[PDB]
Amino acid sequence: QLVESGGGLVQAEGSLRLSCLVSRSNLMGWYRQAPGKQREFVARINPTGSANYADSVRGRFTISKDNSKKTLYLQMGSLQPEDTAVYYCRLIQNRDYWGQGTQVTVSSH
Amino acid sequence: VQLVESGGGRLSCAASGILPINVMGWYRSQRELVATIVTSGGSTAGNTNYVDSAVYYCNLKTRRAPWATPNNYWGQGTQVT
Amino acid sequence: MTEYKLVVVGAVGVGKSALTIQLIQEYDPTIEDSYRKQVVIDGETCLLDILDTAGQEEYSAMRDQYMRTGEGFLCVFAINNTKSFEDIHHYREQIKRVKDSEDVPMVLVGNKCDLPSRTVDTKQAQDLARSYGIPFIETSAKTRQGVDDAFYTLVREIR
Amino acid sequence: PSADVYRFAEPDSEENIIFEENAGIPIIKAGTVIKLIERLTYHMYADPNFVRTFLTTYRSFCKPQELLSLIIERFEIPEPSAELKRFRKEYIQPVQLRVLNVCRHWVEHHFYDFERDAYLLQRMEEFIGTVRGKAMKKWVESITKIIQRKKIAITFQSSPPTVEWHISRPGHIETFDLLTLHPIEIARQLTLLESDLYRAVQPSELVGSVWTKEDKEINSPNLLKMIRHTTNLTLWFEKCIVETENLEERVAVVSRIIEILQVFQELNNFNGVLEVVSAMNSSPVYRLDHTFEQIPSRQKKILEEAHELSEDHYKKYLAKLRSINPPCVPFFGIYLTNILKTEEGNPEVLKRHGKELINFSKRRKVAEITGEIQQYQNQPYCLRVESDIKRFFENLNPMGNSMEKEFTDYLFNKSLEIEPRNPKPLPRFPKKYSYPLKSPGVRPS
Repeated sequence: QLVESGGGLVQAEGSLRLSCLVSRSNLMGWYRQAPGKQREFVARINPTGSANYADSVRGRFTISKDNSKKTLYLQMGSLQPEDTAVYYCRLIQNRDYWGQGTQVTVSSH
Repeated sequence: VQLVESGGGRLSCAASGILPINVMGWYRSQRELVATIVTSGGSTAGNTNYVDSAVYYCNLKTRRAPWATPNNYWGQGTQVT
Repeated sequence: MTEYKLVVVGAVGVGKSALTIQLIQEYDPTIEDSYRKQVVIDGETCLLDILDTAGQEEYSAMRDQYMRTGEGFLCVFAINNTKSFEDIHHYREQIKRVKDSEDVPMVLVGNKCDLPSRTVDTKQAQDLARSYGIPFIETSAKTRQGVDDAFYTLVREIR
Repeated sequence: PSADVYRFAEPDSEENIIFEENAGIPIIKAGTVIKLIERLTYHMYADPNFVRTFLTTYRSFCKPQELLSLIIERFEIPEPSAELKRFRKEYIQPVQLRVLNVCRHWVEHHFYDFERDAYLLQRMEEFIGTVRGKAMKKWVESITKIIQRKKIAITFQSSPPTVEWHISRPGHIETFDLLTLHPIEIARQLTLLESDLYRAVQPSELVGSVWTKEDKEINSPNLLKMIRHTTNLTLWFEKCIVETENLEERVAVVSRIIEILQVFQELNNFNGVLEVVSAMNSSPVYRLDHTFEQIPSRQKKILEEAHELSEDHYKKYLAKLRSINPPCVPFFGIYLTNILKTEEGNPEVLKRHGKELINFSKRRKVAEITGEIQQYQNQPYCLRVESDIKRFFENLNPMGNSMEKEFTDYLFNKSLEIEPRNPKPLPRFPKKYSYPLKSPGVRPS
């Protein structure tokens, strides 16, 4: 089993969308590592109820999964400079399956 | 327990003498920490703690549960230059 | 002398307490001698420390604590009880999580409480035991047949 | 009398009754059921411990309606004049007077036999009607009163201490949680209801291992209620730890739980002490090395103490309980295993000479464990009920609507996310508690 990612680089106020391919009582989310700083939680979906977001990103980001297609998205909207980080995909079922983490750097133009 | 060094002056210090949590180390004047690794436990599964990298000693903190007071055992000494 | 701490897990009413008594043996379970036994397995003499908790099954949250104290496990089921055979993999899953390993020493023990007729084919049990990569031993309380065999074999997997 | 028109006459013998060894009052090891009744109603002396033990444990070898029949057979003495006068002052009188003492003890300490069987109660009132003779027409005045009394289904000795409050204000049930109630008042209130759960367990629910078979719910209801209570707090403690995703807030929750433990150990609530030790031992909680790394060393000792109780087949625990002085809430789980092992490692019918006897030595041992459970059930606790908090803990449903697998698995996945394995490094997580995380401490006034 593996975990994947799809994103890139874009300017401020953007709308970058991220993907994961997972290839049941589980929990999955996103984490980002800003350079020189500690790894950070951004958001999760415990399928039990709904999803939680990090305080940095309350109303700008949104998580989801198309159970039909083994995929998981973080929608990034109203982006800023501060969210420049490698962005990891992560699924805890009975093991911590992490992901390599696509880069996302945002400029102001 | 008994830690018995070898090689002389890559040192070596496995031991024998049961505890599910263990931090063996190299404590190398006035001695201080030079090296510690963790073997079999919780989150600190294989973490590795160095000082900044001379009579070397071998360490072993022994503990049954993450909240139990340890039992540290030292070596004999392996000074070299 | 080496000492082996063994934990008997299983569903209620498969006779895990019956199995332990019959290894050690009026029985009084207060005394210390009621759960330690000096035995000689394969020439080597050792001391079996046996943890059996039958009756505390409803204390479900306590299972992780007890299981942790031991280094081998008899995973017992009853042969007239099919549910208990099905419930066996859950104990193996739980024992693994706690010891923190995928190769914890365990043997699968199928007990004959003679009460209704057998409803678990020894085929199934072996087939199950083959997958987990562990020994399978069928025991009888009312006959001591293969009680000494389950326990000694567990000590062998530990070794 | 005759050996045929009165069966309780067959002389003693090594196929009728065996006594124990070791000094002037006999102790039965085994005996046929008839012999066992005879000794329960012996002319020469009364045996209160036999009567107590027998009425507690007979149902496993003689059904309650059989017992009543024997007890009447024992009462209908037949007649064989000078050394038949002794046969009234010394025999029939003591026997008949010792049947009626049975009936009084029976109908008064084991009345559940008659709750569950109206006809058994019928026969008894019939039988005590036939009782005449102004010698007992006063025992029957005592039994029939008892019967009627039984058909009719705080007074603190000293001053309780003042009821500690910490963040949550009285009357604000909606803010009640682990970190906002006062740690001293949590342990007090839990201990309060945990003791009341413990005290509710009737020996009808233990004898016969009946909590381990198909009708445990009909027969062992207050024991199960008591076990399910301590299972829920252990799980709540666990859910409170691993659902605190932030490392600093978690060390605050673990800290506050160890503090509760502390007051628990002060109150001699070994049940609640073990709720916490089990929590701390579960495979989600135990693996969080980073979180224990920051516990005040004085606290690590407090927990180390409690966990060592459990170690070595509960040796240190067993010691401490026999030393502490009530009030006290013991850990029930040990008596559960001792009662099963005892009933399953001793034969039901010791056989001798070719006939079965009833192993009453095995029954006596079970009775002793039951008795020991009761000695800790009589002294209550000098603490005041805070009914708002009692309702809060009464309602704890940490498992939600989840089955136990789903939830146990969830609790483990949660510990995985908040402290990952060696390679992947420790992420940092938002705070969820909005109040301050400083323990009010565990001292009163």
